[PDB]
Amino acid sequence: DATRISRSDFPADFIMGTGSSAYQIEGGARDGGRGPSIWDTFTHRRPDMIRGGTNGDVAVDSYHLYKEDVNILKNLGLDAYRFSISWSRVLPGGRLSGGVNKEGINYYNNLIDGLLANGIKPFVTLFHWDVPQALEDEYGGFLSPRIVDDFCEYAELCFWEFGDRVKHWMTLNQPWTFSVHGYATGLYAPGRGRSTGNPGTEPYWVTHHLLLAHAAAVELYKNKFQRGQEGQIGISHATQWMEPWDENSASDVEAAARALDFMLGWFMEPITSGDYPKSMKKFVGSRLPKFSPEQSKMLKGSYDFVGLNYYTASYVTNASNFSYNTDIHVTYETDRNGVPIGPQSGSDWLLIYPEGIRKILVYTKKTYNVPLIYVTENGVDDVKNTNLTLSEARKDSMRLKYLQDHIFNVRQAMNDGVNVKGYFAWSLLDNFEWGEGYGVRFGIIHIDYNDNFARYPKDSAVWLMNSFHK
Amino acid sequence: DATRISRSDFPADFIMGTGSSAYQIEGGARDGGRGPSIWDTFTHRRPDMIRGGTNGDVAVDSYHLYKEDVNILKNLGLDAYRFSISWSRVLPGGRLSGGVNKEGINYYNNLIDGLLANGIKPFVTLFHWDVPQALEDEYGGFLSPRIVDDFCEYAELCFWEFGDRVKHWMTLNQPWTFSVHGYATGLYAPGRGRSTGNPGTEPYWVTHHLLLAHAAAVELYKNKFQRGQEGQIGISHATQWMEPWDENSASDVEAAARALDFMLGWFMEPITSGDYPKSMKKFVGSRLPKFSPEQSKMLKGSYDFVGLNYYTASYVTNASNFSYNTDIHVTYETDRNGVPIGPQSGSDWLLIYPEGIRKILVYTKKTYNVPLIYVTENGVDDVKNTNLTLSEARKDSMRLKYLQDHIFNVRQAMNDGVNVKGYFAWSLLDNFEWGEGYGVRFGIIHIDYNDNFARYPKDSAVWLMNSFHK
Amino acid sequence: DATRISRSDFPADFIMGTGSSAYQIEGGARDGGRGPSIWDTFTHRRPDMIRGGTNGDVAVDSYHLYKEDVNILKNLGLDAYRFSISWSRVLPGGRLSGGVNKEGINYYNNLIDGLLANGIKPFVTLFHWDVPQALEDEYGGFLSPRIVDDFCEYAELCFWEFGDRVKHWMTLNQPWTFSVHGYATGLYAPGRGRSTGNPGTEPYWVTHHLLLAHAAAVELYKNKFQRGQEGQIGISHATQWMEPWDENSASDVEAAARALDFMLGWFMEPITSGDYPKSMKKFVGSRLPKFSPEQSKMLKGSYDFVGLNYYTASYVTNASNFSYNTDIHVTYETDRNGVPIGPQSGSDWLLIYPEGIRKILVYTKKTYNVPLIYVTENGVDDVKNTNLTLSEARKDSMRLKYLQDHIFNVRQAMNDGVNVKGYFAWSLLDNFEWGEGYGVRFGIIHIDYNDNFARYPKDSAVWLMNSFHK
Ligand SMILES: C=C[C@H]1[C@H](O[C@@H]2O[C@H](CO)[C@@H](O)[C@H](O)[C@H]2O)OC=C(C(=O)OC)[C@H]1CC=O
Ligand SMILES: C=C[C@H]1[C@H](O[C@@H]2O[C@H](CO)[C@@H](O)[C@H](O)[C@H]2O)OC=C(C(=O)OC)[C@H]1CC=O
Ligand SMILES: C=C[C@H]1[C@H](O[C@@H]2O[C@H](CO)[C@@H](O)[C@H](O)[C@H]2O)OC=C(C(=O)OC)[C@H]1CC=O
Ligand SMILES: [Cl-]
Ligand SMILES: [Cl-]
Ligand SMILES: [Cl-]
Repeated sequence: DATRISRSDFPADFIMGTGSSAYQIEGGARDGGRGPSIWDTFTHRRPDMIRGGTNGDVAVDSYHLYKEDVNILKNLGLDAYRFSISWSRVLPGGRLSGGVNKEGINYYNNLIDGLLANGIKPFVTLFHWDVPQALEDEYGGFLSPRIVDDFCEYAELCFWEFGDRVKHWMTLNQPWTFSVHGYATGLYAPGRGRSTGNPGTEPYWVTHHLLLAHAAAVELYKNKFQRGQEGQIGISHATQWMEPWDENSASDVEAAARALDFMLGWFMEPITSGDYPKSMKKFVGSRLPKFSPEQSKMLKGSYDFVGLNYYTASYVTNASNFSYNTDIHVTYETDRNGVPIGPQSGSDWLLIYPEGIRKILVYTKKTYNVPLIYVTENGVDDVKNTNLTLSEARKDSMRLKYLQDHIFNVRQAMNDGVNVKGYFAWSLLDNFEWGEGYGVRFGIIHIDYNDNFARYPKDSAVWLMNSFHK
Repeated sequence: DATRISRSDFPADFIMGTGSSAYQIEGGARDGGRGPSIWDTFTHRRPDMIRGGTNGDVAVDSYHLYKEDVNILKNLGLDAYRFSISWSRVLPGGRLSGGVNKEGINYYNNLIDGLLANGIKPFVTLFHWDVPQALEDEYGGFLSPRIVDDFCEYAELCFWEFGDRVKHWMTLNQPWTFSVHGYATGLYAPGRGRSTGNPGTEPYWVTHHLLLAHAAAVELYKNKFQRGQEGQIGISHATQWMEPWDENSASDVEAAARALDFMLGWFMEPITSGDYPKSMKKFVGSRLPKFSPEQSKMLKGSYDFVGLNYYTASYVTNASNFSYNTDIHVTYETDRNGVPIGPQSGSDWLLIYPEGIRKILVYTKKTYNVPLIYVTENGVDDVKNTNLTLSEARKDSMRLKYLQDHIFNVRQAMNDGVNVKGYFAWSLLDNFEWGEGYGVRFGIIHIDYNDNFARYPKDSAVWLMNSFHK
Repeated sequence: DATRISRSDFPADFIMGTGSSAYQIEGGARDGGRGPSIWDTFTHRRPDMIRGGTNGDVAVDSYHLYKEDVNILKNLGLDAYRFSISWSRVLPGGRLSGGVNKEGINYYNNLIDGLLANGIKPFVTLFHWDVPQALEDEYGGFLSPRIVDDFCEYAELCFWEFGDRVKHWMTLNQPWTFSVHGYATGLYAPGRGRSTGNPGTEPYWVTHHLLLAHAAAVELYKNKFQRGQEGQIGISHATQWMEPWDENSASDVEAAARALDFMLGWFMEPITSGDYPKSMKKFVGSRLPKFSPEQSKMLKGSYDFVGLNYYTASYVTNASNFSYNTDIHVTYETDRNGVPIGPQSGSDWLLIYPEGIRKILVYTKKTYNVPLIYVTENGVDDVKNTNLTLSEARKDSMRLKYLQDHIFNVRQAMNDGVNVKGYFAWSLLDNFEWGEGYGVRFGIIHIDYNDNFARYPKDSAVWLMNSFHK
């Protein structure tokens, strides 16, 4: 049973942790010499696109309050903390000739030594959507294949400055979301595809360039750093469990496999076999870029581990100019007869379905044969409500149950044979939630926006410490 | 023509300034030894009563940023600035035995010296609704008449500490509003009037205690300080022009004059002749307290100048257990025959009626025969809109026009023989707006809540500087 | 005689001074939150275009050493100092929504109070080529007419922050050089015209937009600031004396008038009469933009004074796809029979011809009828020589004679009837000289690049103090 799950149900080397990303927590957007990212410009030029018209200029101020975040982490007692570096903080002009920012480097070094002083292992992500405005403006950012070399320079700086203490790297986090909402729906930065954007072509190019940036950085680590620093490198993917609306309709079963193909296979097959998935070549056809054979050779097996981010699940059925959305030829169902696949969380797109994580995990292992997996993101948001006082606000039973059920399911997946090495809840703190602004709370630590972002643990944090301390 | 109005249309001694109140701008609610006010407890225990569930903990942080505000005021170039002292900042327990807070005193001395170093005269208000919670919890704040002595100790403290530099004092600002929304409607702190409250009685006791508090303090200043410090003391009243729905119906001319009595007369009659107005005694009867004759003797003439606050206007006509609102026996109407008395501003209760200020001014001199008047508040809010970028947000055309029109009308009232010595715009900064939270913007200085409350002047400020500098 | 010229040869109100521009002296390119200008990017991306491949990242560090520069200015004893603000220092994203940089504002306030503490009048230039990279990248900077509104926002900030102490403003300095070398020759930033650039069209558009930016800012000052702040506003133009190769050839005489038309008339006629000069309409024809009539009304008489920058002179004769260079249809001669118009300075393009300044001054007064003139730039560079020790290096007799002869000629122009109100030597310090890097020294104060930019006065500085002190 789930409510009894605890650290002793897992192997000794298993790792528990929490996470954040730079733009959602740091603030200090124009402090310590940081240059602007595309999220800075998007939130400031297109405030109508953000709930409340807000931005992450200050966010929850971890730039200044990191000593406090570290204390929280020490009190929480878990093994590891996942965070990302802001590219334009260390390189404000995105490329080397734009200047190297010592002060931004000093910030991450302080954060990292702080965590190590306290027995907390840092897991570091190079990239979480925050493309330096300078590169976006000079050559369209990830639209251009120039992005691959600049990203490499960026990565080499990080390995050089931090790699003596950081032993666990990830190139990208959730590239799917960046591609799709950046270039297909236009809801996220840079906000294209609603020249001006083409949901039919751009997403495929962006993704193509993401994968090459990732493979080049991995080759760079492996050939120039791994032997001296002895770390490991990988990548983190968005996933959603895709379930056949009708378990009988072989048509529905294939729609579900195709949906997986277009979300996770899009990224996973290239680093497994060096190529896009069959179904995408078929349905996308000539709008889908091709890898030179030496590229395929670089991509193939370009990782030491893979992380999966899981939130929700869905029923899939077949569908009946172009765009990524329509190329998939599926339709999404939440109800199987006015019977929802699971209950709503605070967000109407997030339906709670614990077994989804067990299935995605088993599927990933079987389909792609990954030797080593971490769950790098998993969590839920509180029902919105500005009426509660802190004693009420902090009682987050839904999240508490959500975490138990999902962690229990991760344990199942390991019995099923999947080599899962760790699990990170998302997120540490309530923070900036992109298009949703500050209205949506994902943190195990509450934040009081009315009082300098005072931090206070929620019952889930207390529970994680008690059940998983070490 | 209003758009041409400028300093040279006024006598040389005429004073121009802006204003704030402590709880709306300061923040530092628990910093530097401040104790809690009733507004602190209200917003924190009843967040459902505030748009957004927000409070004044940080507000716009003038507590830490007061140097910038002073620099803004120097650039603005007007003669004077009107602010209030937070009672529970200088005396955290409200009464002397609660402790005298040196840091609180030091803050105001720093503020006052900065203003004077820059040639800006301070006009200081002892009280603006922020009753120390300790006095509220010990004896019901302004319900009890103990409040009069405590208020007196508070006042003496301020005169002794600051009276060498501050030469213009006001005991209270907007007491009407405190009484009515505090104890009749129960929308503002302490939030009483559905013991749990009683809109039939408490409002009248509260007003009774407010006036005795004001009179005690004026006797104190006048007997013990005035000769040595040579300052002046006064008080500041809420006003709203009241127009007879039908200029003819001599019964409407009556509903109007009765609406005046119940708003402005309720406070001005006592300091004029020592008693409440007839209309009020008749309709309220025995629920309305009496003044001992020594009290009447103390109240009568208790001021060196009066300040009027004016925002809007209304049509009044006659009406059809007990409650202040029903005791008035009037109904308010916004239009004659589908025509609004004036256009809306960002706020639906605020209709723009420049002529009301001329009228209110003339009425006041005529009915109560005040020899010296200041307009202590007058301003309007922006239309809410989180979609605008700063260069759009700062074009505050409506405010600019509103200021010009009201200032023009004040100038007319002077031609009519009313002796006005100055006018203060409300308010200097966008800030906390009580039940409205941060959603409503009254500042001539824009405030960016996403980025540490960055301040930036609106066109109204630039126009004030250019048209009234000296 | 020239060598005897001194302050007593001039009227009492006459003003003497020195000058610099932001990018040439400040450094601190990425300090205190400054954003990049087009000169940052040009020098860093195209180092081959700068002698030595250097840039102004540190320059002569006046950002950090300004207290020392102020001491020098105090020792030098002249009335005034001319400097420019770095647009992207106060607005790092060029437009308001890119963030207002308090720290950059604080720097100029410190500089300005420093100068005022010492009896030195500040003359301030809004713009000296340093276009914020953000605006160049978003919409092509001065190619787009969007530049006019952003430039206005920028100007309003400056007037608001500094206008209480700065009483003498200039919108642009040397716009000619910016247009021509930015867009016709491509030698300076942004380096176009060698899409990709069109020397035939772009220079004319850039210039057109410069003039509108200037006229809008002047309208802004005059309508919204001048009455409260009581300052004055103007602009500074490049000039070169143009002399008929053959004093007889009426053909040569017209070539000279046409050359003046294309250098100085290009800017001067629009603010005099509201239109470009006749000769340019003729030779440029339909490639020359046109002013709407309300634009002409804005431009006409848009200045309180004009400053002229004079360095050298030339002989002009007639010439025999498109480009600004060829549109002029003149040829430049330095020799009148192997007899050079004047001797070389350290730069082969700079030929010393003192009477040139007297003629340009008289010509400007007669042709355009300007009531009030300042010479805002005038000076010469030392022969390059890295072999001299400081005692030798500082003996700058050529500059000393250059200054005497030119100042003498300014005095002549005033006898000739021109109302000249002041004269500023260029420059205060040796500094970054654009395409020439650090190899070229224009300062009256020597700089030691080998030793933290130690400052040391040259004989010319000593002479100016002695002869013009006050
Ligand atoms: C909405 C954003 C992403 C989400 O991106 C994550 O959202 C979190 C909450 O806003 C963020 O805190 C986090 O940065 C991001 O990984 O990742 C998962 C999604 C999903 O549908 O499940 C598969 C997407 C939501 C779908 O509409
Ligand atoms: C709503 C608050 C007060 C208002 O009180 C002022 O409100 C400002 C805006 O919220 C405040 O910033 C300020 O503290 C206060 O003086 O003063 C005038 C009112 C009126 O009806 O016209 C006479 C009241 C509004 C009536 O419903
Ligand atoms: C070379 C740059 C400009 C020069 O620009 C000035 O050059 C100085 C020396 O490099 C600079 O310090 C200064 O910024 C600038 O005003 O202004 C005058 C020129 C001229 O030919 O005389 C009319 C130009 C030189 C001609 O080739
Ligand atoms: Cl580079
Ligand atoms: Cl006491
Ligand atoms: Cl803007």
